[PDB]
Amino acid sequence: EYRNWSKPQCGITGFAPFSKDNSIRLSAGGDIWVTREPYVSCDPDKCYQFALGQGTTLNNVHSNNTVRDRTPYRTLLMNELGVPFHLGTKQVCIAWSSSSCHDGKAWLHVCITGDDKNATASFIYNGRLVDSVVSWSKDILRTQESECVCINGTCTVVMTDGSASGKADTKILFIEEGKIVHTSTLSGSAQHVEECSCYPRYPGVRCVCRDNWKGSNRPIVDINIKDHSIVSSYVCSGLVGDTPRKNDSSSSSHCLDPNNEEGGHGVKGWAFDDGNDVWMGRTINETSRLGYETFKVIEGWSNPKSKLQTNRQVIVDRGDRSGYSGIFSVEGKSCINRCFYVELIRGRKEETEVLWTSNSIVVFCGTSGTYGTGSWPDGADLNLMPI
Amino acid sequence: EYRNWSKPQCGITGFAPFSKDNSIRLSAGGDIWVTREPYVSCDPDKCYQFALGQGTTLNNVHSNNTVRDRTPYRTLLMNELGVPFHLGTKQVCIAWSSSSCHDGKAWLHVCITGDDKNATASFIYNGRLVDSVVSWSKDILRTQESECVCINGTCTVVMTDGSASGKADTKILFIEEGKIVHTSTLSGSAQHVEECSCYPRYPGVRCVCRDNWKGSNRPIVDINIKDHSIVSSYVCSGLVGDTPRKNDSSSSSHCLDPNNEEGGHGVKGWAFDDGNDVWMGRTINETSRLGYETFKVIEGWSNPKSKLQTNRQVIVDRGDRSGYSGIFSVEGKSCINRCFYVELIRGRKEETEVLWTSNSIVVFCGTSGTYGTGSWPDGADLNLMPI
Amino acid sequence: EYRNWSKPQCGITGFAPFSKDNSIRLSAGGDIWVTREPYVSCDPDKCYQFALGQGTTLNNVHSNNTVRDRTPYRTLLMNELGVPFHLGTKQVCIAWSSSSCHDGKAWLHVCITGDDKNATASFIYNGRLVDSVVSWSKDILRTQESECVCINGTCTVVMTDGSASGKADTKILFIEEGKIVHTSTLSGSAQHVEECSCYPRYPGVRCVCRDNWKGSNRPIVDINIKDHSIVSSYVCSGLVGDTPRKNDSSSSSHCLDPNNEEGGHGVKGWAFDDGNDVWMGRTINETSRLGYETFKVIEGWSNPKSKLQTNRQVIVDRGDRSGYSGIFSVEGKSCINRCFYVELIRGRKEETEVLWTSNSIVVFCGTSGTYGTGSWPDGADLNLMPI
Amino acid sequence: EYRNWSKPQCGITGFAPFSKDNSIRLSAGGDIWVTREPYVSCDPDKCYQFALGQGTTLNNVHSNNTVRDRTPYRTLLMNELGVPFHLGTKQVCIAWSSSSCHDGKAWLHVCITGDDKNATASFIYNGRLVDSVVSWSKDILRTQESECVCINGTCTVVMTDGSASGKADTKILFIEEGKIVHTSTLSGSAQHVEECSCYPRYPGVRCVCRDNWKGSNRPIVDINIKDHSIVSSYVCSGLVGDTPRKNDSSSSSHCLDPNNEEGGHGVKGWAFDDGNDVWMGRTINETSRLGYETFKVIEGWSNPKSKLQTNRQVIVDRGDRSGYSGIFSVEGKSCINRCFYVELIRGRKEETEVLWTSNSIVVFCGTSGTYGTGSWPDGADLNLMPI
Amino acid sequence: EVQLVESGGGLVQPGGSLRLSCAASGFSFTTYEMNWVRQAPGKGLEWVSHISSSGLVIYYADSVKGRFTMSRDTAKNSLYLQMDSLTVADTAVYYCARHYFDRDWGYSGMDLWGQGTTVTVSS
Amino acid sequence: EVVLTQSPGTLSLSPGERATLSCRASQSLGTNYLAWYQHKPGQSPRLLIDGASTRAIGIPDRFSASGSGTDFTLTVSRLEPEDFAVYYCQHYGNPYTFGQGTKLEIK
Ligand SMILES: *[C@@H]1O[C@H](CO)[C@@H](O[C@@H]2O[C@H](CO)[C@@H](O[C@@H]3O[C@H](CO[C@H]4O[C@H](CO)[C@@H](O)[C@H](O[C@H]5O[C@H](CO)[C@@H](O)[C@H](O)[C@@H]5O)[C@@H]4O)[C@@H](O)[C@H](O[C@H]4O[C@H](CO)[C@@H](O)[C@H](O)[C@@H]4O[C@H]4O[C@H](CO)[C@@H](O)[C@H](O)[C@@H]4O)[C@@H]3O)[C@H](O)[C@H]2NC(C)=O)[C@H](O)[C@H]1NC(C)=O
Ligand SMILES: *[C@@H]1O[C@H](CO)[C@@H](O[C@@H]2O[C@H](CO)[C@@H](O[C@@H]3O[C@H](CO[C@H]4O[C@H](CO)[C@@H](O)[C@H](O[C@H]5O[C@H](CO)[C@@H](O)[C@H](O)[C@@H]5O)[C@@H]4O)[C@@H](O)[C@H](O[C@H]4O[C@H](CO)[C@@H](O)[C@H](O)[C@@H]4O[C@H]4O[C@H](CO)[C@@H](O)[C@H](O)[C@@H]4O)[C@@H]3O)[C@H](O)[C@H]2NC(C)=O)[C@H](O)[C@H]1NC(C)=O
Ligand SMILES: *[C@@H]1O[C@H](CO)[C@@H](O[C@@H]2O[C@H](CO)[C@@H](O)[C@H](O)[C@H]2NC(C)=O)[C@H](O)[C@H]1NC(C)=O
Ligand SMILES: *[C@@H]1O[C@H](CO)[C@@H](O[C@@H]2O[C@H](CO)[C@@H](O)[C@H](O)[C@H]2NC(C)=O)[C@H](O)[C@H]1NC(C)=O
Ligand SMILES: *[C@@H]1O[C@H](CO)[C@@H](O[C@@H]2O[C@H](CO)[C@@H](O)[C@H](O)[C@H]2NC(C)=O)[C@H](O)[C@H]1NC(C)=O
Ligand SMILES: *[C@@H]1O[C@H](CO)[C@@H](O)[C@H](O)[C@H]1NC(C)=O
Ligand SMILES: [Ca+2]
Ligand SMILES: [Ca+2]
Ligand SMILES: [Ca+2]
Ligand SMILES: [Ca+2]
Repeated sequence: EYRNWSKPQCGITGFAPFSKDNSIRLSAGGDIWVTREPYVSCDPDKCYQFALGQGTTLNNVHSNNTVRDRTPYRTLLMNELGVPFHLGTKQVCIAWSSSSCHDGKAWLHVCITGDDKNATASFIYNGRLVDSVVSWSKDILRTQESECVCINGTCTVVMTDGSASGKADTKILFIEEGKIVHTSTLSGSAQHVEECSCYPRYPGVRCVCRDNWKGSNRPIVDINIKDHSIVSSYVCSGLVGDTPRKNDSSSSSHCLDPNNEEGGHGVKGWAFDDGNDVWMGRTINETSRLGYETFKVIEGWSNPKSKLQTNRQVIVDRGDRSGYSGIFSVEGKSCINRCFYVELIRGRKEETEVLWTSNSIVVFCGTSGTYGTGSWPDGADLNLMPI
Repeated sequence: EYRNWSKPQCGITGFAPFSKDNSIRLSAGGDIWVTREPYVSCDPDKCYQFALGQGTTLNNVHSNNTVRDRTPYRTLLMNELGVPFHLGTKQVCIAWSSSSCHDGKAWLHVCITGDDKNATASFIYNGRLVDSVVSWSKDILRTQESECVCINGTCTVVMTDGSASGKADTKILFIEEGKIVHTSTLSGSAQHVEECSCYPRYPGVRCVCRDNWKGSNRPIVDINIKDHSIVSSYVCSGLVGDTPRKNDSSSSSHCLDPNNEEGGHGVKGWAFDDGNDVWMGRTINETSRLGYETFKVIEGWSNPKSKLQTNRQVIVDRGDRSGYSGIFSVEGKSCINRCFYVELIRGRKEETEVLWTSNSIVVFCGTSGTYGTGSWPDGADLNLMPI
Repeated sequence: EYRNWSKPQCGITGFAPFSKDNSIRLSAGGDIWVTREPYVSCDPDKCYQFALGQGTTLNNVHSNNTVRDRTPYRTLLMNELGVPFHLGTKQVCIAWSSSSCHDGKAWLHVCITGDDKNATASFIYNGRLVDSVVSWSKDILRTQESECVCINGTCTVVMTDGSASGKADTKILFIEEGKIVHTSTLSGSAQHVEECSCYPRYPGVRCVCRDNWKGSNRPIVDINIKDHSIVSSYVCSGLVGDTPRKNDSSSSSHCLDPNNEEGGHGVKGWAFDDGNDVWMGRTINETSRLGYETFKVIEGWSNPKSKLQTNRQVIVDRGDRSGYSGIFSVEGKSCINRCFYVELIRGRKEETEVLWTSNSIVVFCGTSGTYGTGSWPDGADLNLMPI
Repeated sequence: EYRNWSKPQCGITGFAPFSKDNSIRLSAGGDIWVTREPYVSCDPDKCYQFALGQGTTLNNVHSNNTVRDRTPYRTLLMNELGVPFHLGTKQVCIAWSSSSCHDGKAWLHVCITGDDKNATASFIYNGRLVDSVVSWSKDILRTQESECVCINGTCTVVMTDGSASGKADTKILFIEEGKIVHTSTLSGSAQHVEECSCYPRYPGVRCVCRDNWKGSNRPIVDINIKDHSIVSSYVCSGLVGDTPRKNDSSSSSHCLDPNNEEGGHGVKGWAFDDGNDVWMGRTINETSRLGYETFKVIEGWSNPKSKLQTNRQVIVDRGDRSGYSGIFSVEGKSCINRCFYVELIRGRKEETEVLWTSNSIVVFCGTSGTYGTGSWPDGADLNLMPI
Repeated sequence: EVQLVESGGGLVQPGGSLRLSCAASGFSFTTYEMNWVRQAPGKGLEWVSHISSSGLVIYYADSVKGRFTMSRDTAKNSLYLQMDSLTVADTAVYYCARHYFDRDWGYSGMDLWGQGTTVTVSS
Repeated sequence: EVVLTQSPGTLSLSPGERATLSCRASQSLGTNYLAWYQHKPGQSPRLLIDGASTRAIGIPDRFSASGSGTDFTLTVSRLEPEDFAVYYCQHYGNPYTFGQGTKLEIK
C-alpha cells in the first residue's frame, strides 16, 4: 500500500506525447480557471494535473492583473490529467505555493498561503489538515511547485524561505501521513535552491532545482530517506538548463559551485541521470521562456565540460511560449518511467493584448521505443480572445 | 461502522487555512449557485460543503431579491469541500433551514421548508425520507444551520420554534437512522437558543448557540447521548462572541444568564473549551458582521470576568464582510480536531451595487503546529460584477 | 440481489417535501436541458430523476417550438435525484416515450423512438440493448412515462399502441434481464389505458393509468407477477383524479367502467390504496393543469359514491402550473414507502411569452409523522427569461 | 479478467436505436467540444464514446478552420456513451488519429500525433505510456479511428503509413498491456487498407477497412491471434459499401481484388458476416456522405455476384449528412452482439453557413427482436447556429 | 426551413381524373398529420380530407367521399390527392396543410400551409 | 353535426380600432379544438389562434381569442393595415368543419 519506487529506472531513448490541456483555447468559449505553476502527480492508478488557481475564470472581470503570484484567493486545483480546470474542479487547499504527493495510500498536499513575511504551510493528508508550519525566515515561504516524492510511507518536501537573490534558508521536510517527523537544513555545495523537480532514485530522492542567485546550472539535492541525510551539488552538464543562460558555445558548469553565468534569475526545470548521462529539458530561447527542448548530454551528469548532445526533441517551437517545467515519475510493470510537463504561459508581462495571465500544459513521458518530431504549443490566438 | 468520536480532542495552538471556494469571484464568469447559511460536514473519508441555495445562479434574473431567508425554491446544496456550487451540484432536499449528519454509515439531512407558521422538517437518511415533524410553536421552525453530531448511530439536532425576540420552544431531537426516537425539550439556564454549533464532546454533544433575545454571550447546550439529559448555560468568557456586542473593555458575561448587553440580535458563531480555556471565533466589528478573528481566552470557559485572550488570528480583515460561522469536527489518527468555517456574505441589504445576496466560505482547521498571519476575504469586486 | 418488495406498505398520514430541481429558474443563467414527461426511479441505494429531453438546452435556438412530444432528437436523460439536467447529464437512450426500471441488479430502460406508424421499443438492461419490439397496432407506440416495477428479476411494463380515442391495444410486457419473456394483452373492464403509474403490491403490481376518451376516473391495471394474469378496473372514489373532470359535488365514479364525465382528455396521475381508502393526487383546477393537491378518500378504493376527503395537502398552489404526476416506491427499513413527483410544466401552449416548453419537478415522499403546509411551484418568471 | 470474446455471434435480424448525443444541437447553447472521427468502445460494464477533439468548443473563436485533419491541439476525448463532450470531458491523449481498446482489465489507447511526415504513435495502457513507435514510411501515420480488439490480453491494431492514392505500408501491431510484442506487415490480396472496423471473430480478429486507392469494395483483414497470421481479401458483396461508388445496378466486386469502380476516395465503414451473408452499412448517396442505410446481402460474404438485399434499415435520411461509421462488439449473456455508430458531420466544406466542422453520433445495436423504421439525423439548424 | 409545395393542378374535363401532389421540404411526413383544404372561388375554406402520421385517412368531406383518394409516400415525402369523376363543384384552390397530434395534448391547429394549387373544371 | 356560425360578416373598421370576431357553434364542441386562421387574398391561410385561447408562434400580440362551449371570440386590439383579411374559425375535432369566414374592411 505504501509506494517504495524500488523498480529500476526505465530505459529512455526519448519522450513521447502524453497529454495536452488546451486550457487557454477552451477559455475563449467556456468557463476555465485562470492558473499558473502547474504540475502533474499520479496515484497508483492514474495521473492528476495540479495548478495554482487565481480564484477566477478567464472570461471574468477578476481575471484582470492575474500576473500577481501571491493573493489570498489562490488555491490548488486538482483534476485528473486531461480534464481541463473547469468550474467543477476541486480546489483542495488555499495556496500560492504548493506540492502534492501520493504515498500509495492517500494524497498529501503541501499548501503555503498567507502574508509574504508570515506565510503558513498547511500539510493536508487524506483530506485532513494534519500539520502546519510558519515561515522561519519571515520571507516568501515557497515549495517545489511540483510533485514531492514519498518512499515507504515517508514523503519529502523541499522548502525555501528567504531572499530570492541572495542566501536563503532551504529545509527538507520529512512528512509521514501528513505529520512532519523531521526537518533537515539544506547541506552541501548548492547555494540557492528553489522549486525543486524531485524524482524517486531508490533508496533515495533526487531533486534538480533552480539557482535564482548566482547560477545558470541547476542545483542537485540528494535526499536519503533511510537516514535523512542531505548532500548538494550542481549539474555538470556544459549545456546548462536554466533560463536565462549563456549560449551553448560560451556556457559552462562546475557541479560543485554555480557557474556565475547569467544566474541572476531562473526558471523551474528538470533533469535526471541515465548512468553518466543526463536527460534535461530547457527553453530553446537562452534568455526568455520561449520554446522547449529536451536532449541527452553524454557524460553530462559526471563531467563538467561535456557539451555533446544527442536525442534532441523539440517539445515547444522556438517562437512559442513556454514556462515552468517539472518531472514526475510513473511506476511501470518492471521499471520506473520519467515523465515531464511543460507549462505554456500566455498573457501579461509578455503579451499585452490581454489583461490576464494564465497557462496551458503539455505532458510527455519517457519511452524506450521510437518517436518522431512535432511541436505542441498552447495554440490560443490571444488577438481574438476576450480580455 | 458507526462513529463514536471517542478519541481525545487534538491540541490546538490556533488554526491553519484549509479551504476556500471563491464562489462570488467565480460567479462573475460562470454559473454559480446563489447561496447563504453554509456549513461543513465530513464523512470519515472527505469533507463536504453545504449551503442553502436560492434556486438560482448569480448571473440570473432570479438572483434579484435573494436576501429573503425563506422561499419555496431554497434547497440544500451538497458538494465536496473545495468544489464550488456549479450547475452540477446536487440539491439533496427542499430546505430554507438545514442540518446535516454523517453517522459513519450514511448521511442524515434535516431539512425544514414550507410556510413560516406551518413548517415541515423532513429527515432524510441514506437518501430516503424516514421521518417528518411539523412546527410545534406555529412559528418559524429553524435548525442549527451547521453540522449535527451522531454518536453510536444516534444523531442529535437542535430545533427552535417561536419568537426570535422572546421565549421560544427549543427541542433536542434524537434521530436513529433518520427516525426520531426521542424529543427532549430544552432545559437549563439558557433562555434563548438558536443556530447551535455542535461538536462531539464524548460521551456527549456540546452545542454553542446564539442568544437572539437578550444576550451577547453564547448559550451552551450539553447533550448526553445515552441518558438524553439536557443542561443549558452560557459561555463564561468575558469576551463575548456574538454580534452585536459591547467592546472588550465594556462587555461583560455570566456563567448562567444572558448578560443583557446588546443581546437583542445575534449571529451564528462557535466556541469550544480546551480545559478551562475557550477557543472562540467572532466578528472583529462589535456591531456589524465585518471581519473575523479567532482567539483563546484563558479561563474563559470556567470564569466570567476573564478578558485575557491569546493566540489571536485574523481570519477576515476588519474591513471585509463576514457572516455565519460554525464548527465541525474531523477525526484524526489519534485525536479529534476542531475546524471552523466562516461565511463571507456579499450583496444586498449592505452593498447596494448588486441586486443579489450570496456568500463565499473560508475553512480553517485546528493545528498543533505553527502558523503565520494573513487575511482571506471574499475578494469579489461588486462594482464590476453583473447586477 | 433481485428486489422482491415483500415488505408491507408504510403507514402514511401524508407526504413530506423531498426534492426540487429548480430547472427553469436555473435555465435563465446556465445551460439546462429542455425536458418533459419526467419521473423518479430509485436503485436500492439512491433515487434518480429521468426526463425526455428535446435535444437542446433552454437558452438555445433549438428550444423554439419544443412542445411536440415526438421528435428524432428526444433522449432519456438520467441524473441523480437533485442534480439538474446540466450538460454533463447522461442521455441513456433514444426515446420520445420511456420507462425505467431497477430490478436490484441493474437498470432497465424501455425506450420508444422512430416513426409514428413504425415505432421501436428498445430494451436496454445493464447498459446493453437486450431486446427490441416493433409497434403491433402501427400507431403511436407509447409506455408509462414513469417507473416500471420488477419483482424477483421480472420487470413489468405497460405499453399502449393505437389511438387514445379510437381502437388502442394495451399490452403488459414481462421483461427478465432486458429480455421480453412474455407478452399479455390487456384484459378486464378498462379500455383506454395509458401512462400507468405502477407500484409494487406484493405478490403483484398495481397500476393507476390515464383514460383519454371516456373516463375522468382513473383506470386500474392489476398484474399478477406469478401467473401473468391481468385484471382491469377503475378507481372507486367519487373524487376522480383526472384532468379535465367535473366538480367534487357533481362528479361520479363507477370503478368497473368509465364515468363518461369530461373524459375526452386526461393527464398522467397516480393513486394507491390504503386498505379500503385511496391516496391520490390531482390538479386543483378541474379543467387545466393548475395546482396540485393530495388527499385520502375514506373507502375511496372500494365504495363509489364516496366523497369523504381527509388529510388534504397543497403541493402546488392553484394559481401555479402543474403537469404529469406519478408514483415511485422506495424500500424502507421495514416497509415500502410510496412517493410521488409532480412535473411543473412552463412554456408554450399555455404561456406565450416564451417559445419553449420545459418543466421542473417537485418530489414528495410518504411520511408516518407530521407535516405542515406550503406550496412549491416552479418559481421561474417567464417575463424576464430568454424567449 | 481478460476478455476472450469466446461466445458466438448473436442472431441479428437488424438493428435497434441505442444512443444519440445531440452534440451540435447542444452546441448552440452550452460549451461543447468540436470533434470529428468518433467511435464507440465498451468495457465489460459500460460503453464509452470517443472522438478526436479540435482543442476548442464550438462557440469559440478557435472553432474556425476546424476542417483540418491534423493539428497539434487535437486530443482524444473519452466520455460515457450518452454524455456529450462538455467541458468536463477527459482528453486521454494527444492524437489526430486514434484507436481505443479495453482488454477486460484496463483501457488501451493508441494515439498518433506530431508531424505529418514524422508522426509518433503513443500506446497508453492503464493510464500510462507503455510504448511508442515512429512513422515507418514518413507519411501520415494513421490507425483505425475505431475500437481495436483484444483477445486474451493481446490487442491488435491496424496502422497504415504511406499515400492515400497509391501503395501504402500497412502493419498489424500486436499489443499486450501497452507493449508492442509483435509487428506484422499486411499480407494478402488487399491492396490498400485504411481505417479498419475490427470486431472479434473468435479465435481471431476480422477487420473491414476502406480502400482509398482503387476499389469501392471494402478490404478485409483476417488476423489470427494465436498465430499472428494475416490474411487479406475484399468484401465479396456486389452491393459495395464504400463512398464514392457506382449505383446498385452497376456496382461490382471481385472478392479478391479492388473493383476499380470509383475507388479513388473512400469513407470509413463496417461489415460483418452472418454465415454466407454480410451485414453492412453505407451512405445512401453513392457520391456523397449523405444518408445512411444498413441491410443484409444474401450470400454476400461469399458470392461476388450476389446483389440480393434484405432487412434494409434507414439510419439517416437520404438528404441528411452522414460520415464515418464503424462497428463495436458487446458481450451479451450468451453471444457477442454487433453494434455500429454513424458520425453525423456538420459544417465546413459542405455547409458554408458556419466556419466550423464538427459532428454528432447516433448508435445502433444488433437485435434478434423486431424493430420499426425511422430517421435520426443530427438535426441542428446551422442557419441560426453561431458561426 | 419547412415548406409545402403543391403541383398537378390544371384544367380538367367534368367526369375526369386528376392527381394533386404536395411535397415537404424541411419536416418529415412520418410525425405530422396532413390535410387537403380547398377554397372554392367565391366560397370559404373546406376541409377535404385528413391523414394521420400513421397513414390512416381519418376524414373525407361528404361531397368528395368515394370520389377523392388521398394517400402519401413517406419515402419521397409527398402527399397525393387522387381525384376521380370531377364535377363543377370541385374547381377550387387546393391547399396541403400540416397539423400535429400530441400524445399528451391531442390535436393542434394546422400551422403549415402550402402555396396552393388551382383546379379548374369546365365544359 | 356542428355548424360553425361566424356572427359578424363583411365587417369594416379603421387602422387602430378593436375588432370583435365571433364564431358560434350549433352544439357544444366538447373540447378546445377551435382554431382561427387569417386568409389574405393571394396568400396561404395563416394560423393565428389554436385551442381557442393559444396564440400561434410568431403571431403579433394584438391577436387574442377566448371562449368555450358554443361561442368563441377573436379580438384584434389595435388594427393595422396588414390585419385586413378574411378570418376563419375551424373546429379540428370531430366533426371537422370550417366557418364561412368574416372579412375586415377599411373605413
Ligand atoms: C398545518 O398543516 C397541517 C398539515 O397539512 C394542516 O392540517 C390539515 O388541515 C386540512 C384542512 O383542510 C385537513 O384537510 C382535510 O380535508 C377535508 C376538508 O377539505 C375540504 O376541501 C376540499 C378541497 O378544498 C374539498 O374536497 C372539500 O370541500 C368541499 O367539499 C364538498 C363539496 O361538494 C362539500 O361537501 C364540503 O363541505 C366542502 O365544501 C373538503 O371538505 C376534510 O375531510 C378533513 O377532515 C376534517 O373535517 C371533517 C369534516 O368535519 C371531519 O370529519 C374530520 O374529522 C376533520 O375535522 C377534524 O379532524 C381532526 C380530528 O381531530 C382535527 O384536525 C380537527 O378536529 C378537525 O376539525 C380535513 O379538513 C387535513 O386533514 C389536515 N391534516 C392533518 C391534521 O394532518 C393544518 O390545518 C395546518 N395549520 C394551519 C394553521 O395552517
Ligand atoms: C416497419 O419496419 C420494418 C422493419 O424496419 C419494415 O420492414 C422492412 O421493410 C423493408 C422495406 O425496404 C425490407 O427491405 C427488404 O429489401 C429487399 C428489397 O430491397 C429493397 O430495398 C433497396 C432500396 O429500397 C433496393 O435494393 C431494392 O430495389 C431493387 O433492388 C434491386 C435492383 O438492383 C432489385 O433486384 C430488387 O428486386 C429491387 O427492385 C428494394 O427496394 C427485399 O429483401 C424485401 O422485399 C420483400 O418482398 C420481396 C417481394 O418482391 C421478396 O422477394 C423479399 O424476400 C421480401 O419479402 C419479405 O416481405 C415481407 C417482409 O416481412 C414478408 O411478408 C415476406 O415473407 C418476406 O420476408 C424488402 O423490401 C426489410 O426486409 C423489412 N424488414 C423486416 C421485415 O424485418 C416495414 O416495412 C416497416 N413498415 C412500415 C414502414 O409500414
Ligand atoms: C463597524 O462597521 C460599521 C459599518 O457597518 C462602521 O461604521 C461606519 O463607519 C464610517 C466611518 O467613516 C461611518 O462614516 C459610517 O457612517 C459608519 N456606518 C456605516 C453603516 O457605514 C464602524 O466604524 C465599524 N467599526 C466599529 C469598531 O464600529
Ligand atoms: C360544479 O359544476 C356544476 C355543473 O356541472 C355546477 O352546477 C351548475 O352551475 C352552472 C353555473 O351556474 C349552472 O348553469 C347549472 O345549471 C348548474 N347545474 C348543473 C347540474 O349544470 C356547480 O355549481 C359546480 N359547483 C361549484 C362549487 O363550482
Ligand atoms: C421560431 O420558429 C418559427 C418557425 O420556424 C420561426 O418563424 C418562422 O420564420 C420563417 C422565416 O421568417 C417564416 O417563413 C415562417 O412563417 C415563420 N413561422 C411563423 C408561424 O411565424 C421563428 O422565427 C422562430 N423564432 C425565433 C425567435 O427564432
Ligand atoms: C468507535 O468505532 C470504531 C470503529 O472501528 C472502533 O474501532 C472504536 O473502538 C469505537 N470506540 C468506542 C469507544 O466505541
Ligand atoms: Ca539562475
Ligand atoms: Ca444576541
Ligand atoms: Ca380522461
Ligand atoms: Ca475507395
